[PDB]
Amino acid sequence: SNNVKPQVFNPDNVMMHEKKDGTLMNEFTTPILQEVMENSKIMQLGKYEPMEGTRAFKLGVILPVTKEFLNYTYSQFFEEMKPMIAEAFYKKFDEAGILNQGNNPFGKSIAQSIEKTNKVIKGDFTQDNIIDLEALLEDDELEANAFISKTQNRSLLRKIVDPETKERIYDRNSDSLDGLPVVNLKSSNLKRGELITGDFDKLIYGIPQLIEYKIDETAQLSTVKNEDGTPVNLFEQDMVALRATMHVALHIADDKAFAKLVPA
Amino acid sequence: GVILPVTKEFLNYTYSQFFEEMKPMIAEAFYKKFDEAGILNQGNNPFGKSIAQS
Amino acid sequence: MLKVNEFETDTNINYLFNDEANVVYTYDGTESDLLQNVNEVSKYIEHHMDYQRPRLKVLSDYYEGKTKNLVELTRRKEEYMADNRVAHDYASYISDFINGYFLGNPIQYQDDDKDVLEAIEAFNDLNDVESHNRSLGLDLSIYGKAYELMIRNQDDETRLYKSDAMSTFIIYDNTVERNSIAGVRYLRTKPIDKTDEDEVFTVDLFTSHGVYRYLTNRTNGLKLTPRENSFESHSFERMPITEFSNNERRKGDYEKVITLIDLYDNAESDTANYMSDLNDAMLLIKGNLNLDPVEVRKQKEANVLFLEPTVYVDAEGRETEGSVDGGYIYKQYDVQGTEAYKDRLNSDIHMFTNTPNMKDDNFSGTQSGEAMKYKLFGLEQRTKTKEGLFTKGLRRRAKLLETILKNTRSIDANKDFNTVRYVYNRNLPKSLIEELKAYIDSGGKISQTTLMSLFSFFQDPELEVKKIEEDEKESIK
Amino acid sequence: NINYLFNDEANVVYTYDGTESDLLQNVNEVSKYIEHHMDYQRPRLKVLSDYYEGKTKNLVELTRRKEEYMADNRVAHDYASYISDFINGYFLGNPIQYQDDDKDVLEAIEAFNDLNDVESHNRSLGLDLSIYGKAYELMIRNQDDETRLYKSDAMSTFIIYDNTVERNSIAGVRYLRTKPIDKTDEDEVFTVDLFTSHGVYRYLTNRTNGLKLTPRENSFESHSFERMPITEFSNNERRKGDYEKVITLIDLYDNAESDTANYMSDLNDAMLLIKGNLNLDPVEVRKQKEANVLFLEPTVYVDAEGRETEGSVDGGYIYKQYDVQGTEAYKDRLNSDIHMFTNTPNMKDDNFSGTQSGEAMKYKLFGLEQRTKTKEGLFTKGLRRRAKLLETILKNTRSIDANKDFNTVRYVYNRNLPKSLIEELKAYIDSGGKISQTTLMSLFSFFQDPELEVKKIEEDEKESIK
Amino acid sequence: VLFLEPTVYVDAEGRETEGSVDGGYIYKQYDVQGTEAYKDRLNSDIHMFTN
Repeated sequence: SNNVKPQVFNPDNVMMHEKKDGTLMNEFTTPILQEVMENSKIMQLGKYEPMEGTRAFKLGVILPVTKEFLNYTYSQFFEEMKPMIAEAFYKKFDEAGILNQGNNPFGKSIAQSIEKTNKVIKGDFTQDNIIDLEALLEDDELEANAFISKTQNRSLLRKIVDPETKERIYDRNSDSLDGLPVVNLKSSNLKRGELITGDFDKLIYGIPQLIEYKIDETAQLSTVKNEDGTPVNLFEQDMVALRATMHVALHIADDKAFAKLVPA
Repeated sequence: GVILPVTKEFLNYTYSQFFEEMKPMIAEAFYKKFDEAGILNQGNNPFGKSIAQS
Repeated sequence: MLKVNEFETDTNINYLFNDEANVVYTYDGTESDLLQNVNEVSKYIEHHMDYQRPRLKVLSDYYEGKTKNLVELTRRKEEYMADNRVAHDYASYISDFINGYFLGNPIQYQDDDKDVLEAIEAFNDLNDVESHNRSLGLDLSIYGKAYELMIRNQDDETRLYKSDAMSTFIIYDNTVERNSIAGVRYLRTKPIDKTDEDEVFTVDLFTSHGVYRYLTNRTNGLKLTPRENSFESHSFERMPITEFSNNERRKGDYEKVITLIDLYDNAESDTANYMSDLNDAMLLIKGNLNLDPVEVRKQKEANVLFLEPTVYVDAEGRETEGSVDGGYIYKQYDVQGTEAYKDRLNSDIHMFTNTPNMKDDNFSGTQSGEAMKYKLFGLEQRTKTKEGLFTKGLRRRAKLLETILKNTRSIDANKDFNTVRYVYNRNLPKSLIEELKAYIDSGGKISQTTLMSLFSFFQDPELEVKKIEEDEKESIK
Repeated sequence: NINYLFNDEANVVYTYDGTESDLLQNVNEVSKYIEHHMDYQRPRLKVLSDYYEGKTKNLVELTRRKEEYMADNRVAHDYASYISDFINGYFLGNPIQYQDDDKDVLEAIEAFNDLNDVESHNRSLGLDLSIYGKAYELMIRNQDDETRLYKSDAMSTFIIYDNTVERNSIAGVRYLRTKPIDKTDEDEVFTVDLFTSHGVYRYLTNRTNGLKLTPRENSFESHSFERMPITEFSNNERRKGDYEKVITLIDLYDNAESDTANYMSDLNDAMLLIKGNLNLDPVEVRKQKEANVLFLEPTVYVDAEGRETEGSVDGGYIYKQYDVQGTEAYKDRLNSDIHMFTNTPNMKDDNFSGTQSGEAMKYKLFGLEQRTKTKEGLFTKGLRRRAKLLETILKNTRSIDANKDFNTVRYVYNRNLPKSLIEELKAYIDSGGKISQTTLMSLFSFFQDPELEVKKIEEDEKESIK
Repeated sequence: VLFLEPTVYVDAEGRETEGSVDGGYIYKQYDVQGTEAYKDRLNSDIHMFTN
């Protein structure tokens, strides 16, 4: 529109060419990847299950962009944002399935399995506590397959050495503990001193609908209010939006297959 | 006219052909609406014309 | 009205140069890996509909002359003036010329083995291969690529049919060798009576061992459902569809000048608006005067125009005259600049397509062959590459034909078809008198009946021989 | 453009000081070269390719365009393609012929060429040479046990050479962004193949982890050659493309033409200007197209002391105009210079003599021939290596005697000039040439049956005996 | 049609007079003769001194 102050949106999720202070991102240099992509950990550890139809639940998001931004500031925005959305979905799914966090829709999670079976070790990281953690699984004829850890505790793992072989139990190059691979979770909910392990083949997942993307220049975003409170009309307000959706399903076949180590 | 709304989950996991199966039922409902308007002057006949009215 | 509910109340560049058009579909798995996971084919079909089919449709519309200027009524005016929208058909002129030059003259075949040569010639005659090749040449020029499908018919014959570029595509092996894995045809079925929503796309998937048939629709997400009697075996040993390319990039021959065609359409329709909407000339009459609108009708037939100026009388008795004036005025436009601009557009369209610029051309001597062969030098350079890619495709056609002949044991398994030599001739104009003189000089020979058959003044080329024998006989006496 | 085509880091020749073993043990260095290629050389090549496809700067630089109510009228002229196709066809439009003193070697070469359709392959290499300035070919012993030759794209292939003055090729690399056609990944994962003198090593990488090469499953695969299989061809010593040096002029011409198209779209061609204090009925103005007389009656002003005076009416057509002389002379200069610096015939300023195409062409293309002769030297230098590889694989498979030598082959080049079969027949049969009747007939297309005619002549020649 | 209606100025003593309206196209131009003769001379000399 002829508005010389930029449009304030509520919530402020719309991408804009002009900042609130009047700065204009003309000739704007494309951002660069300061971090690597975080793959889904339950899609890495767990067992895939061929599934037809839906239990499943639907993930989704919408990204609105001001077409000024899409023309002058960053033309390829939607092509470079697609994988970042996929990462957001993987993180939401991992956080729901593992930690029972983020308003998970399933009634199932590893955190709930552990809280039910009380398979928790109070203690600092020591070779004896690692062996006890593993024995909590082998007690029930199940053998540990991998470890889940907050990367910030490698400082603790390097301090553990086998007093028989007199060598590090943790291979800091392989990132494997006692010969088992350790995967790192970037989420803020798993605390520094916490470690999880289990036979992840007992954790089953399915994906009835792979991540689908649709770009639209016409819809109305009921959820995004103009400053006056009217809903955003993409066509009249010269705006564009990307919709992404996915269906994921999670199942835990045996909830005693998981154990957790936590600080005393 | 008429509009049928469908949830895309329904259109993927329940009834892949649903819109294909409705098209003859719509044509039937349209033809009946027309007949009852023109012949019997029923169903909010838009025309100021009909057999029953003549 | 909010455009979101204009559904409820009833009421170029971005296609041609999209980076997702002209992609080559590659797949990492084997044929088996794809065929067990047919959903992948659904992903490819959807990408083809959403990205490639629009480009091909635009290039087709330009061949048909449905240029942007005719359909873009969105910003036009018609409150009282005429529309004067225009289309110039350069696309058809270009493509027909360039294809006729390449394939207007039939491809000849040579081989060292007459058994193979006659099996080839038999298949060519059965399928009318000359016309078929011409229509591949035409799709090569319009779209940049063309497909041909070979099938063993129900009457037990090897038939060859062109497959439409807007509804056919092929999926290749991921390796540098790029074998084709599978090929897809998908037709929108439609009735004539309904304006149906559902295209109910019938999809046929070709593989190295057989054809699979399916039904789909767009709105369920192209979920492939096998059709009744889905599978049908074929006796070839490789995927029957073959693809040909116009060049390394599969670019069409006028795809790169469509913006210039648009500019020429716009300029000409602008001049046509200027002509339609302004008055050519008018008689301007100025000054305070009495004109009777009944008298103005004499304007076409009066000889003298008399303008008597109003006399203004001052309160103190002074007298003064108003300023009358009269003369013709006529509309004018910058002919120099607009004609020089339109000539530049025309010249550039012909330059970038190596097509002879008929407006700026003249001919000398009498040898039409050489003046053509010189002026078409730029066109020959491209056509020679096109000829290489075309032969590369014909070799696959022959590979398929030999395979079906061997599996039917209509020819010995000992034969090899890769020895065939494809000989190409351009459609340049020729001069039979000069060629006869050049062939009979230098030791050529011709039979009387053939020589007579070359000259059309002989009303009965054979009866003439008997009639000559009569003369040659009575000459003995 | 400029910042990518003329960057000092682009177009450089990679060198390595250590041996092949020194590299292969320290594979990370290959990672550094890959990164450098991506950050500097690839952009240049991508720009050259986009110009060959006609996606010139003017089409994609929408950043400073306007479209609030006027049309966009952006334009691209495709000079790059016209130039490259012309030059390449002139160089390799006519197949390279082969001569040798030993028929065993000659037929082994001809067998390999026919199997690989080398005619088309060579033409495609010539085209890559014209657009990118450099080209690569890969030779591999196939699974079906055949020697195959495939072109390798310039945007994904490079060679690391020995540091000595001889610059032997130490190792070649190929890398591709593998993707399905559905999802996308921020880990731009590249599959990387590293070719040594003894085998191919396969790895996986992504940009985000910093191109850490991780061996793929079944990483190594031996090959039976004895030197690195990839060969590089060069357009000239500098490896510069044909239109690379005139891209700036192509841009200037695009801009000039889109400027004129804006002037055409946005200004009204002509209008009837009417001045002075007057009453115009907007309903009556619509008769403007069909009225014959225009009558302007001026307003009369009355002074308080009784004076009277008339307003100044006026009327006449006005029409837009532009400097046709200066703009056409400028655009003609740009067009002329683009053709001059690329030795391509300037079709707009061209005249033809008599009828003999070939000699007039050899005059006008004299400048182009000088460059092509250098290209021909570098091309033969490449084909000799192709032959060296082929002889090595043939000997290791014992498909030919170890006694043979392939360096004796003579490569004969012909230009694609237009030729005149009637003049050549007359020149060959004069001066003592001989031709078999069937061949002579095969040259003239008025014979509908070139062989049946011989029988029909035998019949006539027989009855002439009686 | 472009219609320009001039402002009428009223004097305090009642006189009336009209403002001067005007309209027309203007176009840019440069010394084509002199610049093309100059660039042609440069080109000719570059070729002459290099035969």
